[PDB]
Amino acid sequence: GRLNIAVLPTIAPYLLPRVFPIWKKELAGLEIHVSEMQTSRCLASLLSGEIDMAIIASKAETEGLEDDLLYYEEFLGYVSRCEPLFEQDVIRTTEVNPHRLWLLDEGHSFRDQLVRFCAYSGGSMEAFMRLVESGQGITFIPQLTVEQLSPSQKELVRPFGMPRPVREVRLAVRQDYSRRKLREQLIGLLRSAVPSDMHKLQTGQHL
Amino acid sequence: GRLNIAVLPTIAPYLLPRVFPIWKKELAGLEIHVSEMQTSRCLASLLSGEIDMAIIASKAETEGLEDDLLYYEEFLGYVSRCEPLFEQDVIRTTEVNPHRLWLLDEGHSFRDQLVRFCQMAYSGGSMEAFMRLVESGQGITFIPQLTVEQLSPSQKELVRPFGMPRPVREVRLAVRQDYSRRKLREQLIGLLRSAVPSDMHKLQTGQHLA
Repeated sequence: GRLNIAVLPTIAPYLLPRVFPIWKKELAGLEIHVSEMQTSRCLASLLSGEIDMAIIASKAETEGLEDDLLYYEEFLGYVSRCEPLFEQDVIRTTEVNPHRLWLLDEGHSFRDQLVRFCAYSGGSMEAFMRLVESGQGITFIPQLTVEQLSPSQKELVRPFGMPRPVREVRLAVRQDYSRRKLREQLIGLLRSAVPSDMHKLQTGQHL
Repeated sequence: GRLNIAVLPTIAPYLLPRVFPIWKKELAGLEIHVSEMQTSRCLASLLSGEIDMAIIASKAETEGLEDDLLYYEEFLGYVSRCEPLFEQDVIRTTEVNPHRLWLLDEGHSFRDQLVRFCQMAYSGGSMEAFMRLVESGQGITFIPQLTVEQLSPSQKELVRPFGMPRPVREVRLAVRQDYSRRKLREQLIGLLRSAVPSDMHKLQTGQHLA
């Protein structure tokens, strides 16, 4: 059997290094092909039958499509040494200068969700991060990247103040996805690839 | 009015941080808008007036455009501590295990040029994801030379160069031939050139243009 799984561009770099070795082991001999695509293409590709499963960061909200919770993940500030905020320890929404702020394009759920809760187009998170580490402005990253960060990269992280926003990362498939056993096991491996505390919302956190 | 400039995604994260503050000091009061795009799109955007300049990794070679050299840039290997090839000090493309190799999709000139010149699971992947995977001990990927000055000491341990001849690409600034602000254009060329080590300005012994 072959398995076609899409993943968001803002999830893949941080989740995939973790799940690859688990897949390798618990799903031995299953040939899996991974594809990065934004959310709407994911929904569209599930429906068309191009992909089997989708790791996205919201509820599908469309007939034919069902999604299960996998884990919650916070939004974290990434602040350059020459910003006034650098000297504070948590991000203050109100003090953030929007002319010095790197945001992804509309259509990335990561950006859509952050703008609700609270110069350079087409940007990647890689680009924004490199800019901040060299003194240029502020961007936002997902919690799961800090574990990949060097100790001096870690010095630039600033969490939000309570209430701290989280996005929910979910697995999506077609309602009548024929392979109900595979789908459940996966929900099992993916949830297993991240810390257990993330499996549950927490006081101070709110979607 | 303002400058609309496009930039390859295989260039922006490594070059934009160097040039940004030099653009501020020297071109004060000039409002710049940067957009990340792949090569074909840069070209069609110049022709159609959507952007004014594009920083690409080849000669435009299209009716109506022209371009100037900015610098040369090696392709580099990025090898995880678990791969067989990690023991070697130079990488050979012909020995790379294809099942443990991450590559950008066709249409990304960084992959298209490498594959052609060197005559050599995961689609739609980003350079960031490929590097994260390699750091975690999984596979091999290729990186542009200018990214090394952003790498920690531990990350640098994974870099492996090619053996002679080493392949480089040329980074160039393309515009419309009828382009208006011809002064702003030579200023920029200077600023961009000054944003990279002087060794990259000319083709060095042992480098061949891919």
